[PDB]
Amino acid sequence: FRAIIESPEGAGHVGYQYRRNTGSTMRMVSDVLDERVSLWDFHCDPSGNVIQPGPNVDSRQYLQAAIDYVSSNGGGTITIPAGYTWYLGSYGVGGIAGHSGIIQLRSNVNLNIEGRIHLSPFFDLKPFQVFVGFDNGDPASSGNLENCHIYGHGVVDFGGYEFGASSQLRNGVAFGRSYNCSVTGITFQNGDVTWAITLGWNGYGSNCYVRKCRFINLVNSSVNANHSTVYVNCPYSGVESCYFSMSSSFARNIACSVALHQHDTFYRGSTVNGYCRGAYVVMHAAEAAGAGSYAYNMQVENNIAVIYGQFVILGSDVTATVSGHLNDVIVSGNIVSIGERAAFSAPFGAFIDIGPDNSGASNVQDIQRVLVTGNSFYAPANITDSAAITLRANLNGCTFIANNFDCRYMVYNAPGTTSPVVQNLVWDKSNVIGGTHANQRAGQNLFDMQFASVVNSTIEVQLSCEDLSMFSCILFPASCQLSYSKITVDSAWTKSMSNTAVFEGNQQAGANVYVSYPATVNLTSYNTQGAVPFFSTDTNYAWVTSAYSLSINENLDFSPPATYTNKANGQLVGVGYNEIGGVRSVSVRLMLQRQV
Amino acid sequence: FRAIIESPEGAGHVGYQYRRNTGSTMRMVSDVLDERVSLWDFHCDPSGNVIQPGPNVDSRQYLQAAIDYVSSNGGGTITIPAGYTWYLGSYGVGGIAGHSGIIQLRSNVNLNIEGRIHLSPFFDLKPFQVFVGFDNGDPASSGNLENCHIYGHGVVDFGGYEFGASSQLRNGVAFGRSYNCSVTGITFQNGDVTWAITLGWNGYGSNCYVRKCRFINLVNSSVNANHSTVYVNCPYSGVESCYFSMSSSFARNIACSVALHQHDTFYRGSTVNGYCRGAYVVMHAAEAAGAGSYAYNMQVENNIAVIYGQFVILGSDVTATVSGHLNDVIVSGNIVSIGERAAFSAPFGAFIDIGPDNSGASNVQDIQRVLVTGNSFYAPANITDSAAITLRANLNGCTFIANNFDCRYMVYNAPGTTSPVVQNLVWDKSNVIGGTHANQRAGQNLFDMQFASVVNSTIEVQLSCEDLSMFSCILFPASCQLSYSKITVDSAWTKSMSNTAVFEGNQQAGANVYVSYPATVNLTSYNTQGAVPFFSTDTNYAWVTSAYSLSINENLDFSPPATYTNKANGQLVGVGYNEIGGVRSVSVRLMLQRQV
Amino acid sequence: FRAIIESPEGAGHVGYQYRRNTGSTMRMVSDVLDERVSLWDFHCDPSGNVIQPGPNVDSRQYLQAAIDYVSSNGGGTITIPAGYTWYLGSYGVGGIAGHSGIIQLRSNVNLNIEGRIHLSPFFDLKPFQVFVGFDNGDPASSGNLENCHIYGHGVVDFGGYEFGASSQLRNGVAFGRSYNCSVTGITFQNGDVTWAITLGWNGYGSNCYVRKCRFINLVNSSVNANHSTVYVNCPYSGVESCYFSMSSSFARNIACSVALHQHDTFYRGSTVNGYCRGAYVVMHAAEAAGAGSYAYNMQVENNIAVIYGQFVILGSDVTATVSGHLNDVIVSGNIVSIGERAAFSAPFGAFIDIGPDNSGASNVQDIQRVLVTGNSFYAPANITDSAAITLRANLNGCTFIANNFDCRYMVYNAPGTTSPVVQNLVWDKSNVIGGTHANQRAGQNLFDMQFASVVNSTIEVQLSCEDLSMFSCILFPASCQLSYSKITVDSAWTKSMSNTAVFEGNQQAGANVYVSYPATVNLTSYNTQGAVPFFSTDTNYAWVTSAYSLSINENLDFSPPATYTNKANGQLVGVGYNEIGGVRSVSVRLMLQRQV
Ligand SMILES: CC(=O)N[C@@H]1[C@@H](O[C@H]2O[C@H](CO)[C@H](O[C@H]3O[C@H](CO[C@@H]4O[C@@H](C)[C@H](O)[C@@H](O)[C@H]4O)[C@@H](O)[C@H](O)[C@H]3O)[C@H](O[C@@H]3O[C@H](CO)[C@@H](O)[C@H](O)[C@H]3NC(C)=O)[C@H]2O)[C@H](O)[C@@H](CO[C@H]2O[C@H](CO)[C@@H](O)[C@H](O)[C@H]2O)O[C@@H]1O
Ligand SMILES: CC(=O)N[C@@H]1[C@@H](O[C@H]2O[C@H](CO)[C@H](O[C@H]3O[C@H](CO[C@@H]4O[C@@H](C)[C@H](O)[C@@H](O)[C@H]4O)[C@@H](O)[C@H](O)[C@H]3O)[C@H](O[C@@H]3O[C@H](CO)[C@@H](O)[C@H](O)[C@H]3NC(C)=O)[C@H]2O)[C@H](O)[C@@H](CO[C@H]2O[C@H](CO)[C@@H](O)[C@H](O)[C@H]2O)O[C@@H]1O
Ligand SMILES: CC(=O)N[C@@H]1[C@@H](O[C@H]2O[C@H](CO)[C@H](O[C@H]3O[C@H](CO[C@@H]4O[C@@H](C)[C@H](O)[C@@H](O)[C@H]4O)[C@@H](O)[C@H](O)[C@H]3O)[C@H](O[C@@H]3O[C@H](CO)[C@@H](O)[C@H](O)[C@H]3NC(C)=O)[C@H]2O)[C@H](O)[C@@H](CO[C@H]2O[C@H](CO)[C@@H](O)[C@H](O)[C@H]2O)O[C@@H]1O
Ligand code: NA
Ligand code: NA
Ligand code: NA
Ligand code: NA
Ligand code: NA
Ligand code: NA
Ligand code: NA
Ligand code: NA
Ligand code: NA
Repeated sequence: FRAIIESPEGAGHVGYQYRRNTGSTMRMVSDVLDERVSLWDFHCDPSGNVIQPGPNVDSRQYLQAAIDYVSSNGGGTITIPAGYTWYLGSYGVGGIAGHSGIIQLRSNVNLNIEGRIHLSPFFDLKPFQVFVGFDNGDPASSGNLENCHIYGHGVVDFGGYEFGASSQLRNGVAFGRSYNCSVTGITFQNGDVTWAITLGWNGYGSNCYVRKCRFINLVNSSVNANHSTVYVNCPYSGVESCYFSMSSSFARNIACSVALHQHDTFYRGSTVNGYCRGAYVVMHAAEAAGAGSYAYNMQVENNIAVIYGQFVILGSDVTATVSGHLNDVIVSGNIVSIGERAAFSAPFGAFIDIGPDNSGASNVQDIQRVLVTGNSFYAPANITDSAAITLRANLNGCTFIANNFDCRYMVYNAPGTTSPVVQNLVWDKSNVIGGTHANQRAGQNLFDMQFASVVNSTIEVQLSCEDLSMFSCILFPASCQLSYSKITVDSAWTKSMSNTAVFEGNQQAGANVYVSYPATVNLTSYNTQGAVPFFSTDTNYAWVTSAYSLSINENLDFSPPATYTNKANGQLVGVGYNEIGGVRSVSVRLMLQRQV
Repeated sequence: FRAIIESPEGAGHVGYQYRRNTGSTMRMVSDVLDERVSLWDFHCDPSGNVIQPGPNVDSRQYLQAAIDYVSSNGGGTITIPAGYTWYLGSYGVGGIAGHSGIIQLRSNVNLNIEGRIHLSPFFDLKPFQVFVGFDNGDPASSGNLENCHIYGHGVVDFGGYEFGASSQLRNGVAFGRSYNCSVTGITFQNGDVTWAITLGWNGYGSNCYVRKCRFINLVNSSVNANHSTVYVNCPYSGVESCYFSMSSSFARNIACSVALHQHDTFYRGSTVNGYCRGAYVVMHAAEAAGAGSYAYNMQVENNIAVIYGQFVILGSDVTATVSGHLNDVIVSGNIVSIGERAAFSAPFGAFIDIGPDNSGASNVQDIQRVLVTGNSFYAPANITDSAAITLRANLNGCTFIANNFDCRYMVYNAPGTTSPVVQNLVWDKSNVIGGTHANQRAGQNLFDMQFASVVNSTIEVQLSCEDLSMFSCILFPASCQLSYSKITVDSAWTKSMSNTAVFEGNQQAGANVYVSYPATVNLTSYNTQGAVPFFSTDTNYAWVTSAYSLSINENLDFSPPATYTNKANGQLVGVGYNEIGGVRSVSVRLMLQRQV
Repeated sequence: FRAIIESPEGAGHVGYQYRRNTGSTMRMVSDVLDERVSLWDFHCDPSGNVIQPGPNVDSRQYLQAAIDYVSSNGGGTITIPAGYTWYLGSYGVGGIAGHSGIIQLRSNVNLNIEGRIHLSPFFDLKPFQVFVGFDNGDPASSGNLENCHIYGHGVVDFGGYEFGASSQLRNGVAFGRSYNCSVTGITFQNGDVTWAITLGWNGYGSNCYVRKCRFINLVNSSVNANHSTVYVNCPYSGVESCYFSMSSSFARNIACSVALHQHDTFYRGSTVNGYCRGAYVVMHAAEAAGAGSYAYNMQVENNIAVIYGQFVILGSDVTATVSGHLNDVIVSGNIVSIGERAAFSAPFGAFIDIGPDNSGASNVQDIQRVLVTGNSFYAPANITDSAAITLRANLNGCTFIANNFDCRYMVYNAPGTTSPVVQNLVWDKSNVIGGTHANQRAGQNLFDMQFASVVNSTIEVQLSCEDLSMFSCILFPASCQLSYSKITVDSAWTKSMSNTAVFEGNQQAGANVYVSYPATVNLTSYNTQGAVPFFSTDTNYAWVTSAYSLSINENLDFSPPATYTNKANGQLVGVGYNEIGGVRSVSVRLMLQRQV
């Protein structure tokens, strides 16, 4: 009996009944201890003696044994104990080897990480993916991972090691073909990695989430090719209430916080500092196998960001046999700013970017039905390369309502570069244009419409302070066709502007172009006393349907017309009044109108 | 001693002190084991031998015994262990029998559901409510449930069974008269039920929440009368970050995700697919006992939905002695679409519905102070039955600002049906009207104002692309009174429209009606050389306060007036200019204005 | 052996191996029990006998011993057991004595509070801070607190005791110089305290959060000087999904729910009832040591509130050597109302308040780049003291877009009081002005511009119903300079108003002032048959650039001009038409325009 009690079966001979309740099960101590499980239950030598974790101990085989066994019982939760640092020091074997995997995750087996998990220097200058849910080196032949949750107050520490080569990949958690999986509460820190977490595989997966996690200093070298902290590659999945911070210069050029790459995905309530980019919202044709060729129901809401490049990047692209499409997107409630930096020292600053594909093509995209509403954007006055939207690829629709944009440009694309075909671009009058860049805009157009064509578009410009440095409020080059569109410039703060709207190809004359903007016009009257016509000197107003005075009349003896219409020769004409006769000659500020 | 150790009191004789700390309590093993409790502690036969759960074992009495005992100690948390499926196979007894209850919940007794709970076929074709917090068959005589939380990674599975009769009710969790209760993390799946979760009873309760839950395939038959996944029937309560999915055809006609039925309630950050409806926002007079007759502070925000009927349904109604009122509502940040379906194949598609009461009455409602802002809505081009608002019952106010609506109608009600009395309907110019249904609108009015009367309303129509198929942008039948209102149609994309605004009863002439819209007008001048009047042929403009040209003047020898006013006979008149004399006759596009 | 087994080392001699797995560690029962720890492990007398908690037992020394020991092992989580009330009855010692501290928190030592913690009457009429993370009486010489989380379903109860003197301070949790600390799930209730929770110290700290907590009845006496439930005094920190309720009259005058006092902080998704105020958003120069002199990236979103004073209060101030600045703020998606109360019975009601510093100074502030969008506000019709913004101190910018404000005033400041210098105030036309206070506004200006000066501002007034009781829609006193601004009053619902816009100093004549508003004007014509001038009687229109008719013409024999311009003497002039000659005399409603 003494022998049995001191044996490993001893707890199995000591009886227990809950709180001495005579209606409760007559159990043994071992039964109650078996209700939980920790790493300590597997972290032992071949004789069963516990092994203490530390920098000179590789915990990997023990944690895999724990996961393997619990999986064999239908699942449960393994605790990684608090107050210890558990090091990993070798690669895993089998199906995760193809993924440079360390630990293989299994279905229904959760990890409650309370302590620290820390990579040993075996991993310096090597690729690695710490937790992998694929069960095959080829993801197309992998089984699924289901019902796998990682959570707790603990930490995954990537050891600070730099990438050995740019072509290497590194990851924290790759759930794989993942269904009902999640990461909650965990701090990922101190590395040079490609991603911290990836959800799904090429549309396969569902109901995967990252919640209340922290991501700190996960890019550190010039070798790192590219970084996105969370890649969402399955539908009905998202990121909420997370914290992302980088301190490295390289992060300001390469790093993005989130990628939303399948339908019904979201990014909410998070804070970002030190990153190049906020979120990619993309349908890659090459990723369309699991959930279709459309990314729709995409939501970026209520985030706080300090970035160096672009906040939201929209895109879609094609392969030889698949075409990707992006539609039904909402971007709302975000507060974003470009951090302090020299002009042109990072990727062009933007709130929205319509980005060309990975080969630079601008003619592959199918992006439409996007709503950008209720956001703030700010860039410091020196940052020339800052825009509400950089529209660099073909666009089939994007709607802006009730935003506050305070940056160098409202709409921009570089001349000479891409020539996007633009449809259904809507810039409502409720967008407020800030004044930070007033006086900085010599030679520049606030809306610089450097496109192949614009159709079914609305641009309602409203200033809220003067900026007499800008060349124009909106400019269309002669190469940009314009049709079935509405372009207006409100008069407030424009009285002293040389140019307000500029149509280099006289595109405002098109049959279905609706415009209005201020202009200075010289007029001369006939000499008749009484009601008397006034006519413009210049003859470039054949497109004008009506015009009206924006100027006071300093004269007593006459008044020019309050309103005007045109004539076939392109003059403006209206009826004023000569109290006394005489030829009159005046220069008036007019609101020019066409079909509005 | 050997006997005592092997007895159920054995753990009570084995000493323990935490980590060998000499300052810690000298306890016994049983004391430490007593700090937790699981189903295994009650899942035993009359001799105390543990019983293994399975399809042929009814776990119900054991789980009730666990809850009853823990309740007797002031509460705690019972674990339902992972790696096992616990079946329920009989009805509960006592106060929950009136509710077809299975398990009775008790105050301060939480359930950590890590495994699976699964209904046995005893329940096929029968009513049931799995967890019930009432303690009496009559809810009015029930005590309260307080401080009861259900949480974990586990599952409640309803066994797939169909309803036996439409009059039956089925539920997952009915908290009852519930205060500080919640469901977090749980998957509810595989059933034909009326609700998954209900919070509160007729306004009694507070601080009840459903967070991070999943609801999958909970309608499956033509017998199911009606389904709402979560019914919120107490104040200061809500639903956040949940996932709702249905696959059944019947769900597209009957199922709603949430009901917000008391004040200070919310529905946020959730994803919905396959449902008829998103949320009811309602004050039923019949439910007003616990928290008053007003539903106020109602919040529907930041959700993602694919539905087949209506996204938000507003209503209030009366009983013989109580009148319900709905006010102070916000609907914001939602991205919603009607899924692919034939026209008229499901309940009329809508973003907002003002719905008649359960007996079809449209004259009982008191709905006001509602803000609908910053939302997107889309319906495919074939879905005739799609509207930004179906306004089908009396409305005392609703405000639309900065939404993007892309569907067949903006405002609709069916003619010949209800004749709502409308007050304080505000449709701000910042609402963007999409183009998906361009060319589909033969015979139809984009704003079809099929009401008894409209007062204190604003409709500012702005198109963003052409749709020459529509009969009009806005139409008032002669039966609809219109007063103290503002109705405008912006000219952009309207030059080729036959009709823009239509007032079948000439209602735009009312003393306090403020309007503007485009119209084509034929004019003829006098023959005088010089300043010369032009007059409309037609005499239906006695209501016009001013008009101005929307057309160019192709003539050299004359120009028509830029602006016009009227005369008592209903002609328009203005002063143009004949360079050379002659009677002139022109057809001009004008902006007609009344008091604006 | 019997002796060893019954000794406190007995569990250390009973062997265990997990689930009889021969690959698992050969452990002892004590090893597995040592994986968790509770208060019971320290709640014992000097002989090691457990002590039962209760009203006559002071648990403080035992809980401190638990925290101290766990800290010595690198941390972990202590459970405060369910089903017991643990009383605290004495002050702590050492570094927390300076803070009237009870329990000292330590790094990596979490508290899972499942039971109740309750203050004994030793604390009646005394100061106290229940949990303190400082380790020194002087916060400047304190070390940090890191990785400390308090969570669970339990309760902190402040015993109901009133403050003994107004100068006393009371707190629930002061994390101190706190990094990665949080409170989740806890109910704080039944007290008279200054704060429930404070995060950070004068900018020192990071990543501190309060989530899913309840705060109930935490002010109860006239002695309580001031209350803010959560004070956020470190960056990258915030409050989400919490519930705040007060019932005391004194709370309606003194209590605020949240203070956001450092950069990158947030307040989201919460419900508030019974409070004076919703949130302070402030940069105090005196708090700028840890994170700089700027509060930026401040977010108040998606909250529900019933308050008695002001929802959001903006401010910044200076010390002898530091100047505080507030910028980049977003207030969005909130639904707020002033509760039922007499006019002037609580602090002036407001959605936004621009508040003077604690000494009443209005000339110290630097507040700019604020966006207020997509909110609802309501105040009952009797509450004279209700405003969308009380602008009481110097303002460098604030933007309003697409809100719904339903209260007495839109913009207000009291005359004779402060004279703020105002820049970059933007009130977009998409703001909807409700009608609740129609007929209540005798003697009052809806926008009462009681400022020293206004520059670079926009006010676009749009009514949605009539209120002929108001003196004016917008009024500038002669003492208020106005320049480089845009002020418009839409005509809808204004035909019967005596005054629309009022410029007591004729400020609308300034060179860069852009205005438009309705006015009644008397005109007289010359007697000439045919085209004939009409001139205003009055000569106060030298500022007018154009005007147009808002009235119909009831005459057959003539028509007045549709449009007008001015003359140097300040008359208006335009060209009408006399079919028959005669001097005409008419009174017309005109839209007066200046540079628009
Ligand atoms: C870091 C990042 O995510 N960057 C975005 C771009 O992603 C693209 O480049 C990445 C570079 O790291 C990835 O490619 C790399 O990894 C591939 C996947 O690894 C293989 O498969 C894994 C399952 C195994 O575990 C690995 O062992 C390995 O076998 C690899 O095939 C590539 O060769 C390599 O360079 C990224 O790849 C995706 O990764 C996710 C996450 O792991 C995975 O779920 C997907 O299966 C995988 N996709 C593909 C197609 O392989 C790859 O997509 C991203 O393209 C870009 C988007 O913006 C651009 O394109 C837009 C749309 O046209 C346009 O609007 C915009 O302007 C463009 O800039 O954004 C980041 O740069
Ligand atoms: C499924 C659903 O919720 N549908 C909404 C309508 O709800 C109404 O019908 C339901 C049909 O299932 C419920 O009625 C049924 O259940 C009743 C309650 O069961 C009793 O009481 C429970 C406490 C016991 O546990 C049970 O054992 C039983 O005794 C029953 O009395 C009815 O006879 C039965 O048909 C639903 O009832 C409510 O249920 C909640 C949740 O359990 C409960 O808290 C309430 O006490 C109970 N209320 C009442 C009054 O009994 C009942 O409300 C809903 O009416 C509709 C709203 O839209 C319509 O009305 C709007 C306002 O006028 C109008 O704008 C809109 O256009 C209309 O369509 O929405 C769903 O259909
Ligand atoms: C209750 C509250 O928070 N009210 C807001 C005002 O806060 C200011 O008054 C408070 C009154 O309770 C605090 O001052 C009191 O407490 C001080 C701190 O206690 C000391 O330090 C602690 C660390 C120790 O633990 C204590 O033992 C003690 O030694 C004390 O020095 C003061 O003497 C005392 O009256 C509040 O103080 C802050 O408290 C936080 C939280 O604990 C702490 O982190 C900070 O270090 C501490 N700050 C300072 C400067 O001491 C003090 O700030 C608040 O000022 C007001 C803001 O609105 C006004 O000002 C705006 C900007 O100009 C203006 O826009 C607006 O119109 C104004 O009304 O809001 C609440 O009233
Ligand atoms: Na690979
Ligand atoms: Na859109
Ligand atoms: Na072109
Ligand atoms: Na019943
Ligand atoms: Na409203
Ligand atoms: Na009628
Ligand atoms: Na102190
Ligand atoms: Na702003
Ligand atoms: Na002044």
